[PDB]
Order: sequence, then C-alpha cells, then structure tokens
Amino acid sequence: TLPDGNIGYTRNGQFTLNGEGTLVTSGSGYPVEPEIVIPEDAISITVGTDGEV
Amino acid sequence: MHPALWVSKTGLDAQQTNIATISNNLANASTVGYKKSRAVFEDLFYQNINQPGGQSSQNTELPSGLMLGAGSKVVATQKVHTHGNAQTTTNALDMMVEGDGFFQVTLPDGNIGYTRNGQFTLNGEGTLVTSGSGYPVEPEIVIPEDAISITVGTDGEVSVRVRGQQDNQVVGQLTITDFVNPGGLEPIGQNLYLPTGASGDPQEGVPGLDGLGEIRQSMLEASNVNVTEELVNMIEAQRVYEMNSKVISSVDKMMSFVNQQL
Amino acid sequence: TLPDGNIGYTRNGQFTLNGEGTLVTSGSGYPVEPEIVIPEDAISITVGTDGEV
Amino acid sequence: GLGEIRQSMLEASNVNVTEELVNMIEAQRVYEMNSKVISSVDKMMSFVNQQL
Amino acid sequence: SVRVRGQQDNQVVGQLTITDFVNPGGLEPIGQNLYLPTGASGDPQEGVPGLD
Amino acid sequence: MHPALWVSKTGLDAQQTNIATISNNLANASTVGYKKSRAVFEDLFYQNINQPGGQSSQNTELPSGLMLGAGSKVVATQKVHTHGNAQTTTNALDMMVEGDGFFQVTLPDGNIGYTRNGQFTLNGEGTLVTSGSGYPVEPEIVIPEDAISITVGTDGEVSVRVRGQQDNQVVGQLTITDFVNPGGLEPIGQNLYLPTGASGDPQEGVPGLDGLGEIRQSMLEASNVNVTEELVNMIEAQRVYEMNSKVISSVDKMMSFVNQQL
Amino acid sequence: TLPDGNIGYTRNGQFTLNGEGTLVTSGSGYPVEPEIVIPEDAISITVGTDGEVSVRVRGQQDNQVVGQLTITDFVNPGGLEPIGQNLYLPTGASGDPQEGVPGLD
Amino acid sequence: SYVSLSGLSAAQLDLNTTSNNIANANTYGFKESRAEFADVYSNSLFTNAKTTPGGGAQASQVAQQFHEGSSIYTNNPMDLRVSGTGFFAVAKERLTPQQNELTRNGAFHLNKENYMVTANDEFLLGYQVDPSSGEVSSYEPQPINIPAEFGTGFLTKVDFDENGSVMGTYSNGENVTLGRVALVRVPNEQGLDKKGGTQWDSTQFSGDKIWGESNKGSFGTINNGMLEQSNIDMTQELVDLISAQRNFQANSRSLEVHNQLQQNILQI
Amino acid sequence: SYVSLSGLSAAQLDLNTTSNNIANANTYGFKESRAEFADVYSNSLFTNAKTTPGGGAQASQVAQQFHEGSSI
Repeated sequence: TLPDGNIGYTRNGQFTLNGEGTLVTSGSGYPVEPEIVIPEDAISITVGTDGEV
Repeated sequence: MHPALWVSKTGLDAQQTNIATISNNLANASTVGYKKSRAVFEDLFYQNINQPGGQSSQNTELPSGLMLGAGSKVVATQKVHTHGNAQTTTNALDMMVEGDGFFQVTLPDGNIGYTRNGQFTLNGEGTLVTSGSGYPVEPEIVIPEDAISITVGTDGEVSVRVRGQQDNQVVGQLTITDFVNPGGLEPIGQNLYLPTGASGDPQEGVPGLDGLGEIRQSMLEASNVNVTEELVNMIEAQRVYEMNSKVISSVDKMMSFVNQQL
Repeated sequence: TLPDGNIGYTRNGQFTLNGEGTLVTSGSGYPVEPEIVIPEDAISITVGTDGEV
Repeated sequence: GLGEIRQSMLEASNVNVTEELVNMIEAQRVYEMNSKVISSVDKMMSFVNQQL
Repeated sequence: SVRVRGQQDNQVVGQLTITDFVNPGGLEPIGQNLYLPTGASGDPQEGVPGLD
Repeated sequence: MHPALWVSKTGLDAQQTNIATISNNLANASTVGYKKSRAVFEDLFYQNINQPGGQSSQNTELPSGLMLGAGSKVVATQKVHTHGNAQTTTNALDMMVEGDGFFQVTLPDGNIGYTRNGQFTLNGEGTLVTSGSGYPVEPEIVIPEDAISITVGTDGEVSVRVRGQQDNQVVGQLTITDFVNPGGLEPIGQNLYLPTGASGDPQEGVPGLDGLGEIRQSMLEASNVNVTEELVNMIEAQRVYEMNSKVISSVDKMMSFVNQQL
Repeated sequence: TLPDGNIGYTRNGQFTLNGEGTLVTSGSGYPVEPEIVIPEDAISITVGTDGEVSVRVRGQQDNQVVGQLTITDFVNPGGLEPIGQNLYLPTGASGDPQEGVPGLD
Repeated sequence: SYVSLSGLSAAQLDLNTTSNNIANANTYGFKESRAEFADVYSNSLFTNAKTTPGGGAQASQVAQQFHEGSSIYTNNPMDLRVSGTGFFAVAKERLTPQQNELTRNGAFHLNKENYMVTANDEFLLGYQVDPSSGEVSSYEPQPINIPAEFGTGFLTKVDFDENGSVMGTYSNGENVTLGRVALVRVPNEQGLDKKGGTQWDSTQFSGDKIWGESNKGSFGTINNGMLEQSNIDMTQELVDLISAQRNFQANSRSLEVHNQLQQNILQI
Repeated sequence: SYVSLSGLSAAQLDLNTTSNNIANANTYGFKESRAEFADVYSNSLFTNAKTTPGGGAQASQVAQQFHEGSSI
C-alpha cells in the first residue's frame, strides 16, 4: 500500500511487523496487501505454498 | 560529472554500511543478550527518460522504456530478535528470559530501559542492579543482609533463605516487558533498548504467563550471531564494493581520455 | 508491422511483450508478423528452430 | 500460472557480474572510439581554417 | 500523451500535425526560423505525420 | 566491437553455466533421491567466408575453407538418472525403489508429481504423505488408528498389524511410475519431477512386475553425486574460464593500443 | 538425420532417448542414422565394438539385437563444412561418404 | 555464490542437528532429530528451460525420529517407562489439568502434598478408579494422589502393574487401587512441536490426543523401575559428523572458486 | 563412502545381536539369534555394468534359532 493510496508491486520479500502487528515491508514500512494482522497470542507464523498464512 | 559516478557512489556507500553492520555483529560475538542485524538494500529513484508504456503512435504503445536508476542504499538495519543459546553458569544472580520478554532497568534520567542481558549483581545497599553501569532493576529487589541464599522462581518471584527460618522469604517480584515489534526498539548502547513508535506500547506482566518468557536463574543468553554467515556476507559485500569501484575507475579513465582528446 | 501498415524487415531480434501479450519489438513496439500472442497461463516460452512457437 | 510463495526464502538479484563488467569494457572502448572521430573532425576543421 | 500519477494508462492530450509543400524553396523566410506560404510554395498539405 | 570479444563472452558464459551446474550438485550432496546433472557443450554456427569445396578454379576445389566459429554454449543440462546408494534406517515409513520407477504424489494444484525421495510420514488424518511439504502419495494410503506395525512388501502392498487379529490387514497398494526417458522430466523443486513432451507418457503398474523396481521399506536412496568428480570438474572449468578471460584481456589491450596509436 | 532431410555427420557421442525411445543426440535431439529404438522391455543396453546395439529383455536369457550402427569416414574430414551443434556437412572437397560397419575397412 | 552458500547452510544445519543429538546422549526420554534436504529449481516465463542449473539445497524439515530407546534399570519404583507406543501426560498446574504436555521420561516423585510430580514440579495425569471398581470410571485425566494415610494406616509401598494402576499398601494391611497412569497417543508423532525438557505438545499436524490406558488397544505397557535413555546411536552420530564436515568443505571450495572468478574479471 | 558406511552398519548389527545373546545367557527359554546379510547390486539401463561395483552389504534377516537348549 503506497502512501498516496495506490498499490505498489515488489519482488522483494523481506517483510516484518509494525507496532500494530500488520505485516509490512522492511524498508519504509508500507503495509502488504491484503492486510495480514498477526495476533498478539501467536507463537509461530506459517505461510503456505498457496499463500495461506 | 557523469551519471555512473554518482550511481557507483551510492553502491560504494551502501556496501560500506553493509560491511559496517557485519563488522559490528562480529564485534558483539561474546556480548550476552545481543541481537544481530542485517542490512536491507533497496534501489533509489529512476530517471524517466522515456515512459515505459507511453503512446508511440495510435494502436502502438512503448512496451519498455528508457529509465535510468540512481543506484542503491541501505534503507534499514533490521534486528534479528531470535533467541540465542543458553549458557549454564554458577552465579546465583544472572538470569535468562526463556522466550519473549525484556528485563526493565531504571536509567539515570528517570526513564526505564529494557535489556536482554541478564548479568545482574548487587550494590552496597543490596538492591539488584546490572553488572555494567549499575542501573537498578524495576521493580527494586533488595536482598536482606540475613539471607544465606538467593533463589529466583520461574515466575520471577525472587526469594531468599533466612537461616533458622523454614521456607523461603519473598523479597520481590520481577516483571518483564514484551513488545509487538522487538525490531523497532532504539538501541541506546549498554545492552539497553528504548521503545519507539514502531516498537509499540510496552506490555508488562509477570514472567511465565500471558505470552511472556520464563526467568531462568544461573543462566545466560548468548549472542545469536553466526560468525560463519558473517564471514561469507563480508566476502560478498567486498566483491560488490570492488565492482562499483571499477565503474568509478572506468568513468575516471573516460573523463581523462576526453580531456586529452576533446 | 509498421504503424502506416507496411512491413519493415529487421535483423534485430530483441523482442518483448505488450499489454496484450503480443510479441513486439523491444524499441518502439511494432508487432511482429505473424502475430505471436503468449497466453496468460503460460510458464515458459520455447521458440523452435523451424519458427514454431 | 502464478508462482508459489516460499516462506523463509529470498530472491537474490539476477544480475550477472560477468556480463556487467564485460559490457563496461566494450562500452568504454566504443565511447573512446567516437571521441576519436570528433577529435579528427576538430583537427580537420582547424586545418581548413588555417589553409583555406 | 502524458503520465498522471494514480491512473494506469497515459492519457492523450492532443495530436500534432505537420504541413508539407510541393516546393519548400518557395516558402518566404521571415526570420525566427519561420516561413510563410507563397504562390510558388504550393498548397499546404496537412495530415497525420508518417502517412502519405 | 571485436569478434574475439563475443566468442570469449560465449566461452565465459558457458563455463559459468557449467560451474553453476557443478555447484548445484555439491550443494545437494546429502539430498535423498537426487540425480546429478552435467552440462553439454556444443559449438555455435560458423561464419562462411570461403566455402570448403568451392570451385576455386576448374578441376580444383578449396580443401579447407575459411570458416570462423561464433563460440560455444551449454545446449542442455542432462540429468544422470543412475541408481544411488541405499541407506538403512530404523524408520518404517521411508521406502526406496530398487530399479526404475518413481513415487507419485498429489501436488497442491492437482497434478501428479513424481519423486524418487522416499522420506514419508503421516499427517493428522493418517494418510501417508511426504516428509517435506506434506503432499499425499497417490494412491492414498491411510493408516488406521489401531495399527501397531506397518509393513510395505516388495510388490508395494501396504499392510498393518492390528492388536487383536492374526494376519496383516491390507490398507492399500503402492504403484510407481516409469518413463522411457527420465532425463526429459522437468525439475520443479522439492525433489519432484513433472513429465514433458520429451519424457514420454507415464506408465503406472505394480512394483516388481514388468520392468518396474521393487519397494524397499526402511531404506533411502542417497544422491548419486560423486564429490570427487564434482571437485575435479570445478578445477577444469575454472581453468577454461580463465582461458577465455585472457582473450578478452588481450582484445581490450588491442583496442586500447589502436586508440592510443591510430 | 537433420530436420531438412539430409544427414549430418558428428564426432560427438553424447546420446540420449526421446519420448519414443529412439537414440537421439543429447543436444537438439536429432535422430541417429540408422534409427535405434530401445523397447520398454529392456533392462540394459550394450553397444558392441562392431556397432551392434543389443538390449537385454527381462525374463529372457538372450540378447535382443535391436540395431546396428554404421559410421561414415571421409578421405578429407577437414573439408567438411562445420554447421554448428557439433555437426558437419559433406562438401565437394570432402569426398564421397563411405559407410560401413564400425571396425572393418 | 548463493548455490554455494545454500550448501554451506545445509551442511551447517546437519552439523547443528547432529551436535544436539550428541549433546543429549544422557537425557532421559530424548528423541533424535534428522536433517532432511530438498532441491531448489526456480524458472520463470523469461528463463530458458533446457539449461536449468539448480537453485541450491533447501532445508526440508528437521525430523523427530521416535524409535524406542534403550531402558536403564534403577530399581526405583517411581521411575517409569512406556514400552511401546504412548506418552505420559504431565500438567504444569494442578488445578487446570487440560493444559498438559507429553513426555517420555518417568523420573517421578512425591511432593509435600504426595502428588506424583516430575523433576520440574509438574503433575502427572492419570485416571480415577474407585477402590472397589475395576476399569476407569471417569475418563477425564486428573493428577495422581498417593495419600499418606488411608483407612487408619500409613503408606508403606507403591507399585505399578502392567495396567499402570498405582496400588498402595498401608499399615492396616489394606491394598487400595489409587488410580492408573494415563497414556496419550497421537496419529502423527512427527507433527508434535517441541517444548523444553523433552516435552511435546499436540499440534494440527500431529492430530488430536488419544487418551487410553497402558496395555490396551495399540498402546504399550508401563514398567516401573525403568527409564528411557536417548534413542541415538553414538557411532552413527559420530560418523554423520564426519560426512557433514566433508560437504561443508566441498561447498566452501565451490564458494572459493566462484570468488576467484569474480576477482579474475576485476583485473582486466 | 556409503558402501563403507553399509559395512559398518552390517558389522554393528552383528555386534548388537551377539551382545543380546550374551546378555540373555541365563534367562530361561531364551532362543539365540543369528544375523544374516545379503549383497546390494542394483544397476539401471544407463549404467554399463561390466564396470560398476556393488552397493555394499544389506541385512537380510535376524534369525531366531530354535535349537533345543540344555535342561537344568
């Protein structure tokens, strides 16, 4: 999600989490669409081949 | 003077920051409770000479265009907050957080600093302080002078043994703090972190419950750096560094050639 | 196929795809005769020695 | 026809340092080749101005 | 056509047309890199450039 | 700019393709059921300046014609589908094919992928799946919850022994697939293959009958890589790599000399 | 056998199998003259010095002869025209192709 | 160099997996781990398909080989071992026994409350059987209590039969069945996620916990006076250590070769 | 190295079988075991065999020799 509202496309996969737990990029911290909010109760994160997290 | 000179300058600068980050990880290969860092590379803006997708004519559009990049830079130094291995020690005052959590200490200015290092000790008054600058641990844990031994429970309940009296006398309760994004903490040195906007609001609670780790007495958490990966990463970063110097060296020769000829 | 309609002959084989998947030249973007459209479900393109795409 | 998500994996840059350096060698020489023509034209016009 | 941020596809703002003459030498130069049509220049033939 | 520059570029690129093939084999030196690959070289077209056999004068033809080559390239990466060594393990769910044949698994998209890797396990529902991404084996083999021992016969018949019944209770049958040219299979990663036009039509059948191999339980097939051959090939390919770089170095010095002099 | 119909002569020996089992080159996949088709009833392929290709059938104690390779020599192999892909074409100065059993004459 | 670096990481993983197995040669109830690797082959629409050098070697999964280990005899009635298939059920909190974990070591003892607990002061779970009844009455697992006094009479000896029933004889010569140790099985033992202290928890890949007695159905028996050592083989771990070093040296040689190719062009 | 590693495993299996027999030298009704081994020579259609060495040693079956023992 670009700040202006448009959708940016990246082959870079280095992602991380922000304070609210949304899966964002490791650069400027733009959120990754669709939103993937990691719950605070999670102990592991798995992303399937078909993209199911 | 030349576009390639500035592009390669960014490449040289980017690899210098990457090599500096790797060299820092090698330096802190024995620092207890250290989290290694990795540099994240990204390309700079692109100069739009010809639009990749313009209208060269009716019913015909430019499939690709002429766009020149500006180089690269290191956008962030991301911390890898994965747990290091546990070291078994004989000291009765060094503790380790087995899982998520941070020890909290009191800074001289008044704010609370959060640390992963567990090498603690006592000061002249018996309050539990860090073995470095001596910052008191929050909440204060004062060991009475009548104690013959010190035991720290899994849930952080610090207890002492008083001679003659049966059962352990509880002197305090340690509380550890968890963050949603541990990589967003600002490193202030002395194995201490300060919360930032990206880190999130500190989540305090008793260790062992509500997702927090467990306090392991007489145990230390080593640094999570892998020296094998650091040496290989230095190998690759050095090669990219010398390749960007070749472009600068090549551009310098051309400008000298043009000065003599043109 | 030139924009005016005539056919220009080129020895330059640097081709690419347009938005519709037609095999076009990598420069101005003139379609190649005969039209070679790559389906959106393809994962690899093999062009034969005898010109069979 | 879409690709698959690979967790705990990253895609390195596809640049071939062998081609980049060799292309730099050829680009530098051809750049020097064109400077020779301009220098030759410059010397030719200097000769004409002095002679004609 | 121009490129506008936030909208896919270049939008067309207009089209250029050029004028041809049978005898360009009959154009009357008026300076400023400009010419004017004359009786011997010919008939101004407008049209989409690249055609006819 | 110079013909020897382009030819040496093809030589450099081919050796990089060869070394990348050898480096891939060395990386997968411990992969189960991995087939090593070798790079096949072939010369490119020859520029026809003087035609060999052309009638240079009557009753006489050019014995050797002036034909300049265009370099070389790796035309194919051939998979050496020779049987590997057998590893003996105490696991009852890892099988091996003694001879020609491939295990068939169900890909997420629905197609059937062929694997020589026999490291299998069970999921929560008791279906026999691969120990990797968990792709179920075709046909489905479900282990009942009352089973105390699992045995896979030579003919691939899967049977279990249930507490309270003499004689094994058959729960399924394994079928393996062979190909006329297994070297034409497409490597899709995760030790899986897919049939191609050059591979041929898949042919199923019971293991042991009609050329198909035999299923060996508690046994794994090691990679057929010979690191001794891989290491020597890298040294040879490195020497040929430096042979072509000297030609580029020679050509560059030639072009530099002409610019300075001519 | 080249796609155009003619015969290309090669010193390369890296051969493989196509989908139909025909012995083909390991590069572009040209069939080898004469065609050598290995049936799917074979467990091992042995090629003799004299070029006799024989395969061994399961459940059969006898070699099944499935082909006979013939090689062509040229008086002046240096006169062949290199066409790439490790292939040669005969020319006027190369001489007439002389084909026979690989090991006689 | 990424293919070379992938091989180094794959060889290093096999070192770390083997080293942990060697480290736990004496821990009771340990299950050795095996490193499994898979191939990488990545192709796009714009990449040649005939020439396909691999992407390296990816770690597939570190397994949790669950074969039975050898039994050490201590002649201690509170040392228990499951011979066959099944796990002990151990709860960290007495009040809440639903939050439990599976363990294989049976180094149990009685705390001040005379509850059969592990070395970590965690309560062992078992079934409740009446002193006069036979089989399990209520199948809900509860912590096993061995009262000091029953009747009165004071606890004298505790023994476990092959059915896992804990029987206590007291001063008055009264033999009482105090319950039986619960045994837990999962359809996929490979799917258990690893906690600390040789303890596992049921996951989605391991199926749902199956509660049963010992020597019943597909479960194994419970033997007292025994413990399980690690299921590792010292000679095999020490040889594998040998093979894993050679693959990290071969891969590092390939990384060195790729370096000297890049240094080669930088001098033209 | 796999052929050599197979030889260690085959020799180690024989060693374990002998140790089990010695450990049960006193138990009543025990029947000794014998470890039997077999070769490994797999080849394919792409592997000229005249010049291919074997695959090592494979354990065939551990027997349960049932000959009558002495009486006490």
